[PDB]
Amino acid sequence: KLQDSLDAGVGNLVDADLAKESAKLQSLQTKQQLGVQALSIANQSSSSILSLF
Amino acid sequence: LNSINTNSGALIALQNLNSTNAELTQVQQRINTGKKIGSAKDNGAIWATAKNQ
Repeated sequence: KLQDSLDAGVGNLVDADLAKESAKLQSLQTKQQLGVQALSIANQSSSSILSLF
Repeated sequence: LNSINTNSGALIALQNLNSTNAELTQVQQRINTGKKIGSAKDNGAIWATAKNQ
């Protein structure tokens, strides 16, 4: 019984709760796609001044 | 007026373009970060309060 209790304590210390991790995965994938879109929009800024010459 | 040396209208158009470009880069920050208060520069009180909380 003491060995089972110690293993349960190690699991309480290190184990992650994956149910939070799934929502974090979805939100981070969406945030990465939005960040790539914002990075492309930032990369396009230089083009506008070529047309004014 | 009708002068070669000076063109005030281009200056006003350029400052207006600078304003719309600043609004654009701010919106790009709001998408790539996902936060309307991403730093102390945006609003120090709400930012410090959310940081402490």
